[PDB]
Amino acid sequence: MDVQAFLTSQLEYYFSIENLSKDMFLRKHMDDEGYVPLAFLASFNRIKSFSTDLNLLHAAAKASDIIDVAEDLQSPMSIKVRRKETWSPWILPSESRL
Repeated sequence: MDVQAFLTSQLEYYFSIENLSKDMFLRKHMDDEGYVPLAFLASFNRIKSFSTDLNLLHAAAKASDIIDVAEDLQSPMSIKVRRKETWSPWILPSESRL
C-alpha cells in the first residue's frame, strides 16, 4: 500500500484490543482521557521505518474514522490521539502509569 495507508493501518492496529492486550506500554502511557501522545507512537520501529515525521503520522491518524486527535498549539509533540471506545476503557491506575 501507500505510506499513508500503512501508517494509518498501524495506528488503528496499535489501539486494537489484540494489540493492547499484548502491549502494556501503550496503556501505561494513557492519561485520564485515554489519550496517547503522538510522540510516543512515533517511537514504534514500524512507524520510524516508513517515516519519523510527526506531521505525516498526524495526517495518517486524521485519515481514520475511528481515531480522535487532540491538538496542542503550544507544541506539535503535545498532540495526542485515541481510538473510540467500544466496550471498556483500557486506562490503568495512576500508580501503574509511566
